[PDB]
Amino acid sequence: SDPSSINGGIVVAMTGKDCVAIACDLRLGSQSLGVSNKFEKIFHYGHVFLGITGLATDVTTLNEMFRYKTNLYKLKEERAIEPETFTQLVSSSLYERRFGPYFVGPVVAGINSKSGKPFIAGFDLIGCIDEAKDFIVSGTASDQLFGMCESLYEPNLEPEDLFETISQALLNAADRDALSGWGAVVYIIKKDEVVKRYLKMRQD
Amino acid sequence: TGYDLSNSVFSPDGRNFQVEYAVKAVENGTTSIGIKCNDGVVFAVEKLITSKLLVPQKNVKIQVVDRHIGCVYSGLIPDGRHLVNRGREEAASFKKLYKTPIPIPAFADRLGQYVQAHTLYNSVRPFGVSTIFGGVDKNGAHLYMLEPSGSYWGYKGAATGKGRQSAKAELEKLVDHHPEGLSAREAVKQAAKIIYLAHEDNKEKDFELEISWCSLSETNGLHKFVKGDLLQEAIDFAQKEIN
Amino acid sequence: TTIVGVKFNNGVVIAADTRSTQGPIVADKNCAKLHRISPKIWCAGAGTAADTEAVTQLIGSNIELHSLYTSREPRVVSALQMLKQHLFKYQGHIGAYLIVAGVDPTGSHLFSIHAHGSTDVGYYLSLGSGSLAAMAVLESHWKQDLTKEEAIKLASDAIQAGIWNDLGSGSNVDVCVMEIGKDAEYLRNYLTPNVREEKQKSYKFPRGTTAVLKESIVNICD
Amino acid sequence: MDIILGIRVQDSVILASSKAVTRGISVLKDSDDKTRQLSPHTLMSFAGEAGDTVQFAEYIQANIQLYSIREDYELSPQAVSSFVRQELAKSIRSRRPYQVNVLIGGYDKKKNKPELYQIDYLGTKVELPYGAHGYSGFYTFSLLDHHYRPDMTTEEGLDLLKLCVQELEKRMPMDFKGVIVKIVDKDGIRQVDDF
Amino acid sequence: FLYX
Amino acid sequence: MTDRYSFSLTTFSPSGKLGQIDYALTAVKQGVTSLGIKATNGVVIATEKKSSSPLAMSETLSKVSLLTPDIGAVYSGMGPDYRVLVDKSRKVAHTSYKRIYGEYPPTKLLVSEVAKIMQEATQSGGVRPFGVSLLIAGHDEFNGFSLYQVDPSGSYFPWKATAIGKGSVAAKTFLEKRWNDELELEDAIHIALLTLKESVEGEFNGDTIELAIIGDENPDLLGYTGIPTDKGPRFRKLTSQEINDRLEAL
Amino acid sequence: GSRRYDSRTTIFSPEGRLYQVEYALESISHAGTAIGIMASDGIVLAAERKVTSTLLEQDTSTEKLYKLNDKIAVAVAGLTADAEILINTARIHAQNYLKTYNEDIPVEILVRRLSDIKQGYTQHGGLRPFGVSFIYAGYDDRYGYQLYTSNPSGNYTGWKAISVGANTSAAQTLLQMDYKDDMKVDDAIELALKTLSKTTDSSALTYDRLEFATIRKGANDGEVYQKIFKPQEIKDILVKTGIT
Amino acid sequence: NNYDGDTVTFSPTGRLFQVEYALEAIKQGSVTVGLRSNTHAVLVALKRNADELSSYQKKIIKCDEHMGLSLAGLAPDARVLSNYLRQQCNYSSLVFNRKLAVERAGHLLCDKAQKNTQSYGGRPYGVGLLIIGYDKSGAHLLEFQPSGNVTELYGTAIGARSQGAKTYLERTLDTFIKIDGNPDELIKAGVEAISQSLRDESLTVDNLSIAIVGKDTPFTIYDGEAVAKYI
Amino acid sequence: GYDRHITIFSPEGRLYQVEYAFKATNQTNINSLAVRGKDCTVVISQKKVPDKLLDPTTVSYIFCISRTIGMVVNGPIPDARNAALRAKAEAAEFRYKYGYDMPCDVLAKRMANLSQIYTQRAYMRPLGVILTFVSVDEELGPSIYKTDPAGYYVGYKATATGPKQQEITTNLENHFKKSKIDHINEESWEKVVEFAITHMIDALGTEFSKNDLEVGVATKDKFFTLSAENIEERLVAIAEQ
Amino acid sequence: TSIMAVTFKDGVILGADSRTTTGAYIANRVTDKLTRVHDKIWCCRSGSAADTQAIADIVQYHLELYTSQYGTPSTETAASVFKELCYENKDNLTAGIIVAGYDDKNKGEVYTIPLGGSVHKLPYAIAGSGSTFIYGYCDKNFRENMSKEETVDFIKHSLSQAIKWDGSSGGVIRMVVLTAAGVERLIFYPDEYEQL
Ligand SMILES: [Cl-]
Ligand SMILES: [Mg+2]
Ligand SMILES: [Mg+2]
Repeated sequence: SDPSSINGGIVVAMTGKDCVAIACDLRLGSQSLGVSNKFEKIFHYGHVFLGITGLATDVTTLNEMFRYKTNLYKLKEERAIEPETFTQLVSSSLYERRFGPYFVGPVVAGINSKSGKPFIAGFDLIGCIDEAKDFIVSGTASDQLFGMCESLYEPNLEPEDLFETISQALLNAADRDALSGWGAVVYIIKKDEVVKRYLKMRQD
Repeated sequence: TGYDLSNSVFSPDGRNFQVEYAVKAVENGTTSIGIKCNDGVVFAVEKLITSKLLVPQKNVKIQVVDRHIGCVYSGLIPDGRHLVNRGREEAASFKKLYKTPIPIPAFADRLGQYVQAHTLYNSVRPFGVSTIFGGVDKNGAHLYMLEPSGSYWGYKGAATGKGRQSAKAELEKLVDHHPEGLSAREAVKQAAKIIYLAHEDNKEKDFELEISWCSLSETNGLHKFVKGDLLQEAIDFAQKEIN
Repeated sequence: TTIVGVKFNNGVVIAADTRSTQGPIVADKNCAKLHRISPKIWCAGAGTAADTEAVTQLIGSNIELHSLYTSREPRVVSALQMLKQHLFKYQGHIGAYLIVAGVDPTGSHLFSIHAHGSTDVGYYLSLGSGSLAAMAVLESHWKQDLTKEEAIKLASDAIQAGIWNDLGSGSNVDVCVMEIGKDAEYLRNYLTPNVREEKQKSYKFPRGTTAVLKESIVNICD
Repeated sequence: MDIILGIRVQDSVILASSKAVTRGISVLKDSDDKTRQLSPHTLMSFAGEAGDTVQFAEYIQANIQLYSIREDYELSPQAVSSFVRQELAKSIRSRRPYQVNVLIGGYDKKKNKPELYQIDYLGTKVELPYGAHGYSGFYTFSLLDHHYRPDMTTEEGLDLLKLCVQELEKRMPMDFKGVIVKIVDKDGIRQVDDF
Repeated sequence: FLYX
Repeated sequence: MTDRYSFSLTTFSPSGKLGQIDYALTAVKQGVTSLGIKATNGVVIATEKKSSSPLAMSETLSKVSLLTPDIGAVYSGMGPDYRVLVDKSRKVAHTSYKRIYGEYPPTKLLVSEVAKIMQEATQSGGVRPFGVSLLIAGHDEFNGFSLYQVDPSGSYFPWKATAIGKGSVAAKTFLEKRWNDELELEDAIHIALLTLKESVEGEFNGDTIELAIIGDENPDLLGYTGIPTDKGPRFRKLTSQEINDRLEAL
Repeated sequence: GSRRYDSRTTIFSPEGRLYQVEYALESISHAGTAIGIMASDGIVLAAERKVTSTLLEQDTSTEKLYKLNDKIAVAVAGLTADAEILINTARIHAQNYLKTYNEDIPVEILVRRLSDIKQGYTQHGGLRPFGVSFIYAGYDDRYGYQLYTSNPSGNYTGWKAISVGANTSAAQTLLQMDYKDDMKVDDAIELALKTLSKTTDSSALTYDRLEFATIRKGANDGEVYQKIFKPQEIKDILVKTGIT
Repeated sequence: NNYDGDTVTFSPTGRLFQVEYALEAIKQGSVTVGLRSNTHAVLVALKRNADELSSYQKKIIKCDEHMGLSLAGLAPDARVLSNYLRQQCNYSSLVFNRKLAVERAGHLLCDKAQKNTQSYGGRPYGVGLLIIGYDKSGAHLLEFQPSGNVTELYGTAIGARSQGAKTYLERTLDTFIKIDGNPDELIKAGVEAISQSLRDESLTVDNLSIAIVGKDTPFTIYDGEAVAKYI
Repeated sequence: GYDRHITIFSPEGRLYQVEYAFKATNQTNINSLAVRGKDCTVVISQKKVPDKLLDPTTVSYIFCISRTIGMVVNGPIPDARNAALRAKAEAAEFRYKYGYDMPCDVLAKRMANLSQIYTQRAYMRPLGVILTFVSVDEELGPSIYKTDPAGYYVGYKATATGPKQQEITTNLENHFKKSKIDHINEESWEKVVEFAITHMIDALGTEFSKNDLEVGVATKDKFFTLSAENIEERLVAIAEQ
Repeated sequence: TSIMAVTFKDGVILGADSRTTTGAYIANRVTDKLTRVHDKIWCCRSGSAADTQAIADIVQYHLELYTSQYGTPSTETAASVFKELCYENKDNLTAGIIVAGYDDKNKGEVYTIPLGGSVHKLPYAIAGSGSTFIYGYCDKNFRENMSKEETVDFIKHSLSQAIKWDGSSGGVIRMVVLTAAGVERLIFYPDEYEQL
């Protein structure tokens, strides 16, 4: 009965040269029992990408909540929300439920359309912002991901190289965690094109 | 026009006609007076004996607040009772928090702010009473008179009701003739006389005299009613002066 | 965490470490724990990271509105009073331990706020897990009538004591100097004595190393 | 309550639901239908806490029936599942949450596709080819992983379901008194009377 | 959550 | 007791007029002339400081108010109504935007929030409309410089340049002749002072004229250094001295 | 008490009319004309700006045409401020529906709820009604392209082509004359402008006094695109039809 | 005229017309007489019927074992005020194990009636009450008017032609006050008093309503054949 | 014409209830005057006690709001005391919340904002009072800030209020034309009080005894009113010059 | 914590240590546990620092607002306000406060308010953890109508012992003198009081 480790799952985001990458596993389980191998944890609102680990009912609820909020934002602002602004909206929204929180580990990723700067950010469950140049990690294999990212990562990787680094970081971390894996998805995000790749990984 | 139909409405003069109309209800009422003395205050009131069927001494109009304040009023008697009920709540909450019994100036503003509040809205009627009240606190004796508008001042002597001009004229003479001060026992006898003299403006029905007093020496700073020998002594003094 | 405040003759200086941790793991290697309440009122936070940011942001907002309403530059005692009344209301459930410092028309000020709503006054203060390491240095070296350059040295030395000796503290030293009659200067990453040594090897993978099942273009446009 | 299974095949969704209602050391009933029809082409099976199960099922049924009258239109299985999930998502942070786990088997008339949704009492929704709730999954999922094919007919789906019920009757500790089976397709909802 |  | 006025004091007349809005606009007409001119690289908002008494210190009374670091407001009509609107406008910029997005609202959205407050006084129970028209000048990263008028009704229009109050008819005709789409901020300030002289009768100097700009970022006015992204407020109130300098080359 | 000053906004005339609804409609009849024309392959929204000034910023302006979601837009006639209150409510109602059902709100449901809000102000609360008429132009996968109008009464009806605001009598006669069912969007665009051009109280119809929008399936394959026309785009479409 | 729209408005001469109109409702009401000695207090009420087929409107209500009133005017308002008195009498018993003083009863009615004369929306009570009771200070009779004015009397009468009974009691004052330890003789004096307020009609068996409270007598009402003794 | 009964606009865009509240200001027939020294702010008001039965010590239109702030009222005493109590409550709360003494100008704005609400909200009438706030602010120095029923407020070099306000105003105007400064160039508050009384005597054209005047004085860290003997001492000084 | 109030001939004297401890660590070694609620009404704070600070702030506001309306409050009035807060919120407060003030009529007065929220008017009071060790000493040594210098010595010697034995008490001895003359702050350093 630890909400953050019932369903299991991982998200990792990395920055490259004029690009960002966000990746997640596909497992949704009920403790030992694997239930779904299609449960994607990465969403997007325009060009801003959000990955959410933790309790799956809250992952779904927050996605629906941020879609709701980014839609009203766009109608009133007459423009798509930027990653830096969305990061603040996520933080505000999570801390609004400070004494009854969503059991989640969200990760914002995207490129500012005006400045062209790669941006990634992670949050705790109460909504504290963790901004990083290099990488953000989240989920049941966060320890493993921290170990993989910290050793594998190097700055200013090209989109095609960054893909290999983030993919090997997720895969090898997921294989040392019981509640993570069962398939993976990697988003490679450039200024005005986004490639989405499904990885082949061991299914145990 | 139509400026007088609603409370809290300014006329082009800058007047609240509904408050001035409430004053007419006070002017219509029986005579009530207050006399500030050396170490306390004395209250007296005219009680019109409408019928022989009225039980003497058993329709008390003067009211006590806390244990040290006396209140008397002319006009709509129920409105007066409502104001005293409020005064008792204000005095209780003051004692509860600050331990000390409420000072008279403090108490005066508690009524003043409340009566003034009934001139701020068209959903309430102004008070149909001028209230003469006071007592003894740590700073000595205080007499006050409060009007429908929420206007109140400290007084040496106060009078309101149908015989106010008669009573005021008689009060002004006491202030002039006793600059050093009037004693508590003297003020009780003068209070009786002034009610009897002010009864000339209400002389169709004969009346019943009622006197109370707070005095640091005589009543030990507490509010008490003047009854028995002291009351009959004051009545006899007043009866002698009219003749 | 290691946050300290030091008072000098013409101002106050606050410094903090740059390490944020979840359990024994380091979440943020270089996180700024110095917050702007107002242009000349700055605050260093320890305890629940989310709580310190949120409470600082909320009061920072209410101080700006108060400044506009009164047509006056905000005072440190206003920020302190608003903070400690808010923290007290929540009976310590908001885990914000702050060192509040700034300059205002009244002069230079240095306070500390605890989650339960208690406040301290001092010429030198230290909060967080590394406070005992920092306070040891402050107690050893602090004196009356410090200069600006001495106060910065003492403050950064007290943070360093935390960085080395406390496991909770590490990485870099952030400093903010609030001097009277001058703009406050925020010295982010004033000291970076924990630079990562060159790795023995590049782990840049040969392209195609990762096995891929599917590719697709994602539509971000309307 | 205990055993509720669901198998989406080519042209239909099949919901199996145990008939036993046990309280203490007494099987009170052996013919209980743990399902409500939400709309002509949408069926919901439910299992969990006593009282909560039926109270929740009927509440959802009423809301979907109200929508159907108001708009003179049947809500898609996707739309109904999303509505049900949100109700459970609200419920879990209530004073007393609904401890009800559901399978929603529906036929989308606009897409001409069967759809099976597995939603737990937390409000965790997933679209699956086959689903189960409680201990049933620990046996049936591995069995279906092996024997299930996506292009199976309704008759093949029922044989695959019989294989699940047989395995559960062999290895499950408790006597769940067999299952009521129902098929959701383009022609609506009908019950298999002999299983 | 995180601490400092 | 209690607010028994839970019904509208603004209703439609048979003709279709909303009396209390029309009468609020009449109150704005009586109000002192204020104007706004939009340049390529900034905005200027100006108004006469009608002194109630020569003993009164007209510096204490601010007709031109900062709402955000990058937004300013001026009015014509009833000053008290304006003052409470500025208080509400400043707070709503925080509560409904900055406390959510961690940045100040763009001009059009803050204007929209002010308009909403003034619209509610037009329909809510037991209240009269606000007796003011606002001119709100502001800058934001994605819209650039903008100027908006807000009427008692809650209606707002964007302007290149306009005037409101006493001599608005004559002031608008004057601005039409002088305004072009290539005006630099200094040229717009020059025209603002020319236009305002026509409506002003008595003294015309930096002490009787209140003028503010939305221009370049002012790092000197920020109050701190160290954060490169924070470059200071674009709103700046011209000093009594700065106005008098430009009145010599008039 | 306060009874003396109560207009009684929600009562019947002896004839059985709602005074405040009738007077709100009289208010809207003086507002700039707004036209909606529904074609087989899209909807046109045209609206005449109220007597424009030469110094009004035209490009960064929104008076008449507002976006409710990606599939629905409205043309406004009446008090702009009143309209914006109802638009923000409509925008939220659309997102509430999406959050609940994971499907974009059907047009009629959004229109009914907004109309039901207006109805409330005529029956209870003792407040003045919203001095606003809407033309709802939207698309859903049930009914396809739909035009609606709502008015202060809270009554709504569906249309093929409709006008609200000023000179609706003259505008509706001209639409009823030249409209037909097999009409294309580009034809509807021309009709909309020709109607405004004749019914306008102005000397000549120009780009700076017009707001224009189309809801086509003119995007790439089975998806709807909203186009709120830019000043230069209105200038081009006005020359293309030969009005200027 | 222009100043009788509601109770919150004073007239130019300082009158409350809504309170005066409420007072008028009492004058229209059927006569009821109150009188007491030192040992007993008596209510005598002339009950009124709609017609010969109708019952006679019950005028007398019991508040406690030692207190009760008679009414003249709006009977529903009398029910509200009597119910309030029952609660205040009952509160005194449960909390303080103390019978409520008849004087306090009057003060509580006065303050309840007053609040209705100073607030918008409300209306004055449209009924007069004669409260009798026996407490720790002997027998009592009160006259309540909906203006808020409560008066302690030896005897009185309210309703239509009440002036007849009130004049009689004013003459008889010295006689009936000293009817001590004799219930039947005090009632006779009350029945003779109400007879002075009769025109064309006389006191019958289902017409007359008598109540009594005293030293060793709980508040008890007499109707029907029980009052035949006194005709 | 019910647009004259409550605070809603007349056809010509006026609030008649605000205008009539202004006329209520002069109902007391009392003239007040405020001037600033270097170190102090002095406020003086006429004291008329017509009734001989009145206790003259209790007759006051000057109030001690906080330790630092003083307030004089032109208008009826009930509304005056209403305004005084609120101002005291506001000044106390400000100190508790924000940890420093409420400035004179900030209290004036707060009371003016309250006054504004009564002109916009129907159920509340405006108070028939003009509030003149005086202090020695720790930032701005000697301060005079005045509030009216309209909800208007502004700072003053000096000010006058009452029936014969215009005569006092022009008298003060002519002095500041001559002196060429924003204040009374005087060291002691005693002489600033003497100036205030002297210029009121010249403007009104009446002589004052000790019981005809009421004086308030604001210095740094306290505001205080002068007793009859304090004023009498002051009147003697003027006479002997 | 070690605090005490002593009533002497010319008024009252408040005395306290300066040590605030979290567990066995000293958070502040220069705390000012003597706080002003009015010009000549002061209190001594023991228990939860957060709770005692919050209470003290509320009373100062109450007595400031009291002064605006009714002039200077009595020391009894101040103690009554303290009691009202402490008694009504006894479930959520850990605060032992000694209220000490100087009237001109009543002279020096000391009221002690323990955890319960009860009020006890005494010739002198002691409270806080350190007090336990000096009940014997203070009882044997206290006399009524002492001089200023005697009362300062009595407090200095008393708190000196309290500090010597109590781990939770230490630092400097602060004192505040309340007389008709005015308000005088005194401080005494370890190097003096330790070797008494
Ligand atoms: Cl305010
Ligand atoms: Mg496995
Ligand atoms: Mg599940």
